Amino acid sequence: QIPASEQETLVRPKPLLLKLLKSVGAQKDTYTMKEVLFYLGQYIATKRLYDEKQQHIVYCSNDLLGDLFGVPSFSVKEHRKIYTMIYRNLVVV
Amino acid sequence: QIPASEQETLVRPKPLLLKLLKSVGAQKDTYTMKEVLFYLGQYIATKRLYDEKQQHIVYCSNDLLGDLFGVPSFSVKEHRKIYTMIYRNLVVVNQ
Amino acid sequence: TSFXEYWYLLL
Amino acid sequence: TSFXEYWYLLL
Repeated sequence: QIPASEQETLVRPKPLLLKLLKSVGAQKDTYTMKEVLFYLGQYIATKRLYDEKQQHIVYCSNDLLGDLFGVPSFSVKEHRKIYTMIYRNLVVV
Repeated sequence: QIPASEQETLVRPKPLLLKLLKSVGAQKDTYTMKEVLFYLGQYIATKRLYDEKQQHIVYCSNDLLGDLFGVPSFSVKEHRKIYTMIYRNLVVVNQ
Repeated sequence: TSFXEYWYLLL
Repeated sequence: TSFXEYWYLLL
């Protein structure tokens, strides 16, 4: 898991990520990293981007998320890569 | 707030609940309570049944979830009520 | 608060 | 394993 201390960081999502978060009802311009992770997980479930059989696989080549991360797909098991990909779309307050 | 002991309690979902779980990729007859809550949470998000503005509100009158819970809507804040509705739709193994 | 956090708090 | 558990294990 992402450490607790790394999730309490106050962050400002960049335009594209901000658009993504607000598309599932996120309200604000600033979030804790924890909140970003809540809404991003929610987003993926809501758009049904997870593979039905192997549900750690997220297919985003036809989604805003794929443009955001710049990959056709990724695995939720790749904790470091997701951390990195998320952080490219954030600025710390 | 399901206790740590209760999280790992093994359960067998009744037919309607099992149908719901399998509709979002669950593929067995026996689950822990934790797993049921995982898939159920996933289901609600996948079907977009939560109010976008106040996301504790779940609408389900025209959904399979409403049939098995027996309610037209509920709040995620109603922890006791949800547990009660979930336990009505499963049998605890060896009870 | 997201539906994901509310349900998380319910778990 | 559900996509909800995988992401939960990332959180």
